[PDB]
Amino acid sequence: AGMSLTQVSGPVYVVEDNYYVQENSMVYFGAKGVTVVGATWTPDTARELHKLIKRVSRKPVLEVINTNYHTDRAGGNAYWKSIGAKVVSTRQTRDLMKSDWAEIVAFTRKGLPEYPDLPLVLPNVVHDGDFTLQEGKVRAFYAGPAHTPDGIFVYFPDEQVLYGGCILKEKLGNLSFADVKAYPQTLERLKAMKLPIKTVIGGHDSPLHGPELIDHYEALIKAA
Ligand SMILES: C[C@@H](O)[C@@H](C(=O)O)[C@@H]1NC(C([O-])O)=C(SC2Cn3cnc[n+]3C2)[C@@H]1C
Ligand SMILES: [Zn+2]
Repeated sequence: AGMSLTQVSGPVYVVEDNYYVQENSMVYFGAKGVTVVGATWTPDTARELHKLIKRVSRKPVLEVINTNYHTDRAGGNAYWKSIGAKVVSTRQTRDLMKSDWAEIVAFTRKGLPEYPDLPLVLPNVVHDGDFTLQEGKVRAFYAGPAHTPDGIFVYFPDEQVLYGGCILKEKLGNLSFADVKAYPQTLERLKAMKLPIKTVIGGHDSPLHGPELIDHYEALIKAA
Protein backbone atom coordinates (compact mmCIF):
# COMPACT_ATOMS: atom_id res chain seq x y z
CA ALA A 1 0.00 0.00 0.00
CA GLY A 2 0.96 3.72 -0.08
CA MET A 3 1.81 3.51 3.63
CA SER A 4 2.23 0.68 6.13
CA LEU A 5 2.45 0.61 9.89
CA THR A 6 4.04 -2.51 11.38
CA GLN A 7 5.02 -3.63 14.87
CA VAL A 8 8.79 -3.88 15.48
CA SER A 9 8.70 -4.57 19.25
CA GLY A 10 5.80 -4.14 21.71
CA PRO A 11 4.48 -0.53 21.48
CA VAL A 12 7.16 0.47 18.90
CA TYR A 13 5.95 0.46 15.26
CA VAL A 14 7.63 1.44 11.97
CA VAL A 15 5.93 3.53 9.32
CA GLU A 16 6.93 2.90 5.68
CA ASP A 17 5.77 5.94 3.77
CA ASN A 18 6.06 5.10 0.07
CA TYR A 19 4.98 8.54 -1.19
CA TYR A 20 7.59 10.61 -3.06
CA VAL A 21 11.06 9.21 -2.00
CA GLN A 22 10.21 6.43 0.46
CA GLU A 23 10.76 7.57 4.06
CA ASN A 24 10.40 5.54 7.23
CA SER A 25 9.11 7.00 10.50
CA MET A 26 8.08 5.67 13.91
CA VAL A 27 4.95 5.37 16.06
CA TYR A 28 4.89 4.61 19.82
CA PHE A 29 1.55 3.41 21.28
CA GLY A 30 1.54 4.59 24.86
CA ALA A 31 -0.77 4.16 27.84
CA LYS A 32 -2.34 7.67 27.57
CA GLY A 33 -1.79 8.23 23.87
CA VAL A 34 0.28 7.95 20.71
CA THR A 35 3.65 9.60 19.83
CA VAL A 36 4.57 9.90 16.13
CA VAL A 37 8.28 10.24 15.33
CA GLY A 38 8.61 12.01 12.01
CA ALA A 39 5.59 13.91 10.66
CA THR A 40 5.77 12.29 7.18
CA TRP A 41 5.91 14.06 3.80
CA THR A 42 2.61 16.02 3.64
CA PRO A 43 -0.68 16.71 5.41
CA ASP A 44 -2.27 14.06 3.17
CA THR A 45 0.38 11.40 4.06
CA ALA A 46 -0.05 12.34 7.76
CA ARG A 47 -3.81 11.78 7.39
CA GLU A 48 -3.04 8.36 5.83
CA LEU A 49 -0.84 7.46 8.82
CA HIS A 50 -3.60 8.64 11.23
CA LYS A 51 -6.04 6.24 9.53
CA LEU A 52 -3.72 3.32 10.24
CA ILE A 53 -3.13 4.50 13.83
CA LYS A 54 -6.94 4.59 14.49
CA ARG A 55 -7.14 0.80 13.41
CA VAL A 56 -4.63 0.00 16.18
CA SER A 57 -5.59 2.26 19.07
CA ARG A 58 -8.39 4.64 20.12
CA LYS A 59 -5.99 6.70 22.19
CA PRO A 60 -5.32 10.40 21.14
CA VAL A 61 -2.28 11.30 19.04
CA LEU A 62 -0.55 13.47 21.66
CA GLU A 63 2.53 14.69 19.79
CA VAL A 64 4.63 14.37 16.67
CA ILE A 65 8.44 14.92 16.68
CA ASN A 66 10.24 16.71 13.81
CA THR A 67 13.62 14.95 13.82
CA ASN A 68 14.92 17.67 11.49
CA TYR A 69 13.45 20.78 9.79
CA HIS A 70 13.06 19.18 6.35
CA THR A 71 9.97 18.23 4.39
CA ASP A 72 10.22 14.47 4.95
CA ARG A 73 10.22 14.94 8.77
CA ALA A 74 7.93 18.03 9.10
CA GLY A 75 5.70 18.03 6.06
CA GLY A 76 2.73 16.53 7.86
CA ASN A 77 2.70 19.25 10.57
CA ALA A 78 -0.44 21.09 9.34
CA TYR A 79 -2.47 17.89 9.77
CA TRP A 80 -1.07 17.01 13.17
CA LYS A 81 -1.79 20.53 14.53
CA SER A 82 -5.28 20.36 12.99
CA ILE A 83 -6.18 17.30 15.07
CA GLY A 84 -4.78 18.84 18.44
CA ALA A 85 -1.45 16.98 18.50
CA LYS A 86 1.58 18.94 19.70
CA VAL A 87 4.42 19.38 17.21
CA VAL A 88 7.72 18.90 19.02
CA SER A 89 11.28 19.75 18.16
CA THR A 90 14.55 21.16 19.43
CA ARG A 91 15.02 24.94 19.36
CA GLN A 92 17.67 24.54 16.63
CA THR A 93 15.26 22.59 14.38
CA ARG A 94 12.51 25.16 14.96
CA ASP A 95 14.83 28.10 14.16
CA LEU A 96 16.17 26.48 10.96
CA MET A 97 12.62 25.63 9.91
CA LYS A 98 11.64 29.31 10.30
CA SER A 99 14.52 30.64 8.24
CA ASP A 100 14.97 27.77 5.76
CA TRP A 101 11.55 26.15 5.13
CA ALA A 102 11.04 27.90 1.80
CA GLU A 103 14.50 26.73 0.68
CA ILE A 104 13.97 23.02 1.58
CA VAL A 105 10.50 23.04 -0.04
CA ALA A 106 12.00 24.51 -3.27
CA PHE A 107 14.88 22.00 -3.11
CA THR A 108 12.42 19.11 -2.55
CA ARG A 109 10.38 20.27 -5.51
CA LYS A 110 13.39 20.33 -7.81
CA GLY A 111 13.51 16.51 -7.57
CA LEU A 112 9.80 16.04 -6.88
CA PRO A 113 7.82 18.70 -8.79
CA GLU A 114 4.56 16.92 -7.75
CA TYR A 115 5.37 17.76 -4.10
CA PRO A 116 3.09 20.56 -2.77
CA ASP A 117 4.24 24.14 -2.02
CA LEU A 118 3.52 23.73 1.64
CA PRO A 119 3.19 26.73 3.95
CA LEU A 120 5.38 26.90 7.05
CA VAL A 121 3.97 25.14 10.14
CA LEU A 122 6.31 25.45 13.12
CA PRO A 123 6.70 23.20 16.16
CA ASN A 124 4.61 24.53 19.11
CA VAL A 125 6.60 22.60 21.76
CA VAL A 126 10.32 23.46 21.56
CA HIS A 127 13.12 21.95 23.66
CA ASP A 128 16.43 23.65 24.50
CA GLY A 129 18.09 20.34 25.27
CA ASP A 130 17.59 16.62 25.00
CA PHE A 131 14.13 15.45 26.03
CA THR A 132 11.88 12.46 26.69
CA LEU A 133 8.27 11.52 26.11
CA GLN A 134 6.02 8.67 27.18
CA GLU A 135 7.27 8.59 30.79
CA GLY A 136 10.91 8.26 29.66
CA LYS A 137 10.24 5.47 27.10
CA VAL A 138 10.91 7.72 24.06
CA ARG A 139 14.26 9.59 24.37
CA ALA A 140 15.29 12.30 21.94
CA PHE A 141 18.87 13.58 21.80
CA TYR A 142 21.35 15.61 19.79
CA ALA A 143 24.86 14.23 19.18
CA GLY A 144 26.09 16.78 16.61
CA PRO A 145 25.60 17.71 12.94
CA ALA A 146 25.40 15.16 10.15
CA HIS A 147 22.91 15.01 7.25
CA THR A 148 21.63 18.42 8.43
CA PRO A 149 23.05 20.54 11.29
CA ASP A 150 20.09 19.77 13.54
CA GLY A 151 19.10 16.10 13.09
CA ILE A 152 18.28 14.27 16.33
CA PHE A 153 18.13 10.62 17.35
CA VAL A 154 15.24 8.95 19.05
CA TYR A 155 15.90 5.95 21.31
CA PHE A 156 13.40 3.49 22.76
CA PRO A 157 15.22 1.92 25.83
CA ASP A 158 12.71 -0.88 26.59
CA GLU A 159 12.78 -2.27 23.06
CA GLN A 160 16.52 -1.29 22.31
CA VAL A 161 15.43 0.40 19.07
CA LEU A 162 17.29 3.45 17.69
CA TYR A 163 15.83 5.78 15.05
CA GLY A 164 18.03 8.39 13.41
CA GLY A 165 15.63 9.81 10.85
CA CYS A 166 17.62 10.83 7.75
CA ILE A 167 21.02 10.19 9.48
CA LEU A 168 20.97 6.38 9.09
CA LYS A 169 19.99 4.52 5.93
CA GLU A 170 21.47 2.12 3.30
CA LYS A 171 22.42 4.42 0.50
CA LEU A 172 24.62 7.71 0.78
CA GLY A 173 21.51 9.77 -0.09
CA ASN A 174 21.52 13.51 -0.48
CA LEU A 175 24.48 15.44 1.03
CA SER A 176 23.55 18.99 -0.06
CA PHE A 177 22.79 20.08 3.57
CA ALA A 178 25.31 17.78 5.30
CA ASP A 179 28.50 18.43 7.21
CA VAL A 180 30.47 15.61 5.60
CA LYS A 181 33.55 15.82 7.86
CA ALA A 182 31.46 16.05 11.07
CA TYR A 183 29.14 13.19 10.01
CA PRO A 184 31.37 10.32 11.17
CA GLN A 185 32.30 12.27 14.29
CA THR A 186 28.61 12.46 15.15
CA LEU A 187 28.18 8.74 14.53
CA GLU A 188 31.22 8.09 16.77
CA ARG A 189 29.80 10.28 19.51
CA LEU A 190 26.59 8.19 19.22
CA LYS A 191 28.53 4.88 19.38
CA ALA A 192 30.41 6.12 22.47
CA MET A 193 27.13 6.37 24.40
CA LYS A 194 27.08 2.55 24.38
CA LEU A 195 23.29 2.39 24.14
CA PRO A 196 21.90 -1.20 24.16
CA ILE A 197 20.69 -1.47 20.55
CA LYS A 198 19.11 -4.51 18.90
CA THR A 199 17.45 -2.68 16.04
CA VAL A 200 18.20 0.46 14.06
CA ILE A 201 15.40 1.78 11.81
CA GLY A 202 16.80 3.56 8.74
CA GLY A 203 14.95 6.71 7.68
CA HIS A 204 15.12 5.76 3.96
CA ASP A 205 15.61 2.41 2.11
CA SER A 206 14.54 -0.84 3.89
CA PRO A 207 13.84 0.09 7.56
CA LEU A 208 14.83 -2.95 9.63
CA HIS A 209 18.47 -3.33 10.48
CA GLY A 210 20.77 -4.20 13.34
CA PRO A 211 23.32 -1.89 15.06
CA GLU A 212 25.72 -2.32 12.15
CA LEU A 213 23.69 0.07 9.96
CA ILE A 214 25.56 2.74 11.91
CA ASP A 215 28.92 1.29 10.86
CA HIS A 216 27.65 0.74 7.31
CA TYR A 217 26.70 4.35 6.85
CA GLU A 218 29.84 5.63 8.65
CA ALA A 219 32.02 3.79 6.14
CA LEU A 220 30.04 5.20 3.16
CA ILE A 221 30.24 8.81 4.41
CA LYS A 222 34.00 8.46 5.07
CA ALA A 223 34.44 7.54 1.40
CA ALA A 224 32.20 10.40 0.06
C1 LIG B 1 18.13 16.65 1.20
C2 LIG B 1 17.21 15.45 1.07
O1 LIG B 1 17.92 14.40 1.75
C3 LIG B 1 15.78 15.67 1.60
C4 LIG B 1 14.90 16.56 0.76
O2 LIG B 1 15.37 17.08 -0.35
O3 LIG B 1 13.76 16.84 1.12
C5 LIG B 1 15.10 14.32 1.90
N1 LIG B 1 16.04 13.66 2.81
C6 LIG B 1 17.14 13.19 2.03
C7 LIG B 1 18.00 12.19 2.75
O4 LIG B 1 19.15 11.85 2.16
O5 LIG B 1 17.70 11.72 3.87
C8 LIG B 1 16.46 12.68 0.73
S1 LIG B 1 16.18 10.87 0.63
C9 LIG B 1 17.62 10.21 -0.20
C10 LIG B 1 17.69 10.70 -1.64
N2 LIG B 1 17.56 9.50 -2.46
C11 LIG B 1 16.54 9.41 -3.50
N3 LIG B 1 15.87 8.23 -3.41
C12 LIG B 1 16.31 7.60 -2.30
N4 LIG B 1 17.40 8.34 -1.67
C13 LIG B 1 17.41 8.70 -0.25
C14 LIG B 1 15.05 13.31 0.75
C15 LIG B 1 14.53 13.80 -0.60
ZN1 LIG C 1 15.44 12.25 4.42
